[PDB]
Amino acid sequence: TNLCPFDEVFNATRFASVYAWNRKRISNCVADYSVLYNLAPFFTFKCYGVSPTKLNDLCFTNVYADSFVIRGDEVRQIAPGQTGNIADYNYKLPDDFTGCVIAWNSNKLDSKVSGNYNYLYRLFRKSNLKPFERDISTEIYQAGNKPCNGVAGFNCYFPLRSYSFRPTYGVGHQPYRVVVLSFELLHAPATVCGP
Amino acid sequence: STIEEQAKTFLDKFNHEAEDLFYQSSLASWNYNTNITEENVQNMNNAGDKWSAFLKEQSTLAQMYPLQEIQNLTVKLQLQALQQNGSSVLSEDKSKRLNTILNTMSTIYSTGKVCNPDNPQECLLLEPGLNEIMANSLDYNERLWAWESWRSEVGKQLRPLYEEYVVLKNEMARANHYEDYGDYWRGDYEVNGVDGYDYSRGQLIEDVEHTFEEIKPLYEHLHAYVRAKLMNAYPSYISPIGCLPAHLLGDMWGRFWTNLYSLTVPFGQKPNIDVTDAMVDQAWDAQRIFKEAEKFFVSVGLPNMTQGFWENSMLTDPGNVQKAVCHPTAWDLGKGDFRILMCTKVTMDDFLTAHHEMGHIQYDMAYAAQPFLLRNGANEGFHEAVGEIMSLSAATPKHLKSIGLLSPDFQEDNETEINFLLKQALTIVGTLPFTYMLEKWRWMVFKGEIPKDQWMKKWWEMKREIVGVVEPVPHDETYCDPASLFHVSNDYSFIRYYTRTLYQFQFQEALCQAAKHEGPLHKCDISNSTEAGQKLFNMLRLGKSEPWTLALENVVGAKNMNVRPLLNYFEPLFTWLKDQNKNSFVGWSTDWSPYA
Ligand SMILES: *[C@@H]1O[C@H](CO)[C@@H](O[C@@H]2O[C@H](CO)[C@@H](O)[C@H](O)[C@H]2NC(C)=O)[C@H](O)[C@H]1NC(C)=O
Ligand SMILES: *[C@@H]1O[C@H](CO)[C@@H](O)[C@H](O)[C@H]1NC(C)=O
Ligand SMILES: *[C@@H]1O[C@H](CO)[C@@H](O)[C@H](O)[C@H]1NC(C)=O
Ligand SMILES: *[C@@H]1O[C@H](CO)[C@@H](O)[C@H](O)[C@H]1NC(C)=O
Ligand SMILES: *[C@@H]1O[C@H](CO)[C@@H](O)[C@H](O)[C@H]1NC(C)=O
Ligand SMILES: *[C@@H]1O[C@H](CO)[C@@H](O)[C@H](O)[C@H]1NC(C)=O
Ligand SMILES: *[C@@H]1O[C@H](CO)[C@@H](O)[C@H](O)[C@H]1NC(C)=O
Ligand SMILES: [Zn+2]
Repeated sequence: TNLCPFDEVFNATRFASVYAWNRKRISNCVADYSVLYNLAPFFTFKCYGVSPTKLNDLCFTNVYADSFVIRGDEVRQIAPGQTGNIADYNYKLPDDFTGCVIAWNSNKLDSKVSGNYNYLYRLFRKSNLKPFERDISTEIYQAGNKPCNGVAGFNCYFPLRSYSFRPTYGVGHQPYRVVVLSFELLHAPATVCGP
Repeated sequence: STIEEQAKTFLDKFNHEAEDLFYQSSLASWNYNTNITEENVQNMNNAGDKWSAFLKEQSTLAQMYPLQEIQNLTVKLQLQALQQNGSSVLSEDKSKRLNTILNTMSTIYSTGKVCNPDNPQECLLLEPGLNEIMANSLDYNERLWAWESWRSEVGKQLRPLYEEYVVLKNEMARANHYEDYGDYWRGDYEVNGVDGYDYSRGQLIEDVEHTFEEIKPLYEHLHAYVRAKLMNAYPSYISPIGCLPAHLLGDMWGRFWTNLYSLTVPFGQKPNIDVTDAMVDQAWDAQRIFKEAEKFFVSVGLPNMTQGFWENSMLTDPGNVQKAVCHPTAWDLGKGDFRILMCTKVTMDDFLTAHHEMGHIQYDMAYAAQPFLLRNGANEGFHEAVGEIMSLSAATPKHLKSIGLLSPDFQEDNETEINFLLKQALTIVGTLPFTYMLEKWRWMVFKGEIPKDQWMKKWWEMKREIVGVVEPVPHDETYCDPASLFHVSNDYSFIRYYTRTLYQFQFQEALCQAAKHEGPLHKCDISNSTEAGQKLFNMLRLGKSEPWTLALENVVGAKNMNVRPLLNYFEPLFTWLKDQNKNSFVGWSTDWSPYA
């Protein structure tokens, strides 16, 4: 009975930014997806490709858990074939994605009266993101025709901005924690299902 | 990259930063208004200064994008709203001079003390001292004394300040590519760049005068009736063909005529509909009233209210140590934060005020998805009109009986409808000639058609020909009678009170048309009419993105302000006034004066 920790993923004391989402590899496991309903009314639990209805009895080579925090309005953008700031510049899912997406509200933890500026996101970029790609570069975006020279100014903006969460915000502006589980089947012994 | 992409990127940045800063400023202002402490004062001042500095810096930065090369008519609207060079065009000396002048105007108006003769200690302010005197006291001498004292003590100090204000505002208007300050004020309704919906700044004057020409007969018949009733009340002070005296109009300036209702009721033996005792019997409280309002708004298909609205808004007076301004307002702090500040009492007036601010909140929630610079009403009249139509609909006897407030054994008889229509006309119809006269006089003053030394010389011919009011005491150039009003002394436009009146009646007839109402329009109700709710929401969701002509056509099918619904609203009242005044002279004379 080797149970690898989804507790270090779902119950982490702190999550990551959407532009710097955390990826974790999980293998050699007894994967128990049956007991995951231990969160405060978790609004979103949607699986694509694999049926959520007790289809946990299938053996996978590896699992990836990707964790980040967004606001309530962009939770719809974590899905195949979606367009937006998060879907294009921060975190992109493939059109043929197979896996699950779990999103739950986090107002009681991530919100502060004076504002929570820790969480950031990317607002400007030259081109969209390839599926499952990450960008961390902080080079300032160039909108005009003159060189930026690494200094903010006219038509030269810092690509990263902050959410600045507060407890008095609306439901659509409140923080939401998102975990994406991605399943692979490869040419390998595929030793991650678990009874 | 073209200029349009640069403008789009800059607007995205401005939307983000302005949203954050505006939310902070609004939250600080709300904390001050709900809790009057000096620390809250300093926090509000700091937040306002930061927001103003950010807005000025962003306007200066956006000035570098010329308007001509931006298509799509949406980025152009935001750039126009952002540039707004304003008073900063003139020299800093003139800017600080105008700031000081307006500050002195506000200080003089707010701290105006009127002291009774023979005792320079029993001095009174506008509120609640002289307001109660001019709204409740029926004594001729006291009202005349208050009228003369206010027009003599306050206006004379403001006269040179008003002249300098007018001159420098004309300078700003000429510096901002406008004909005059009146043109700058009228520029709100201007629409450009859309075929079939263009509106010109000069068209507003033509529309207003055209509508007032059609309104005139009903107001004239009402004036004759009020003159007859005042004669029955004051036989020794009104001429058979002369105009009504200024200080017998129910309030300080004659803007509203509601205070004469107790004097001008035709059938005093039939009490009006007052359900305050009914709410007392069922022990209704403020939260119950707001739940009823939310139920009414849901019945037409409009959505719920956010939980933050119930958690954060202060619906009752806190009393004790916590002091706050009890002026009922609706606050849209941004980022999904909507609140209502109201000192609710158990009174039908507060019952209607709840619906009024609930409609304001619904309108604010409608366009929350628009960009930051496009979250307003299509013009300055739609917002309050949408607020007013819900209050009009909620006050009908049918709705009161539907919620159990009125006993089912209440049968309507035409005496009650006549009284209700007269009460409504004493407020709505009475203020239209005053609004038109004041706006036309200010437009002429700013335009320069009215010479300086003949300001007041002109001011009193319109009062006799437009609103039919004659002064009790002649006033020379020393007095400044107009500045005694709050709006002109604080430099606010006054035409928004006219168009709104002609909007709230165009909506209702359309809305009642969706509910298939049968019978008189004044007994309509839009409850349980989800079709009407969708029809109204289709316009509420637009915001400032589309021209106001298109928004108006979306609901009523017309691109221009129309007055036919307003006259259709008062048709039985019009017939009753015609029947009553068939045996009385119709019109007035501009030569008679109470002072001879
Ligand atoms: C709007 O619709 C509601 C619900 O359809 C009406 O409320 C009911 O009205 C009937 C009419 O006699 C009562 O018998 C019920 O007790 C009411 N409450 C219910 C069904 O929960 C309401 O009267 C309607 N209002 C208007 C103006 O049509
Ligand atoms: C997180 O911890 C709670 C108790 O602290 C537990 O009930 C829950 O199962 C944990 N989450 C997961 C995903 O196991
Ligand atoms: C109002 O302000 C006072 C002093 O600043 C404070 O003690 C009190 O808690 C405030 N009331 C609320 C409801 O915050
Ligand atoms: C105008 O710009 C908006 C983006 O702000 C875009 O969604 C819309 O399609 C544009 N309209 C036209 C006609 O290009
Ligand atoms: C004020 O701003 C307008 C609009 O950008 C511009 O046309 C005008 O030249 C400016 N005036 C000054 C004095 O900067
Ligand atoms: C919210 O509105 C829906 C209809 O849009 C209604 O069914 C529901 O009861 C409302 N919520 C509450 C708490 O009444
Ligand atoms: C009300 O209707 C009755 C019935 O025709 C009529 O006799 C009476 O004059 C009406 N009252 C008014 C004020 O018109
Ligand atoms: Zn209002």
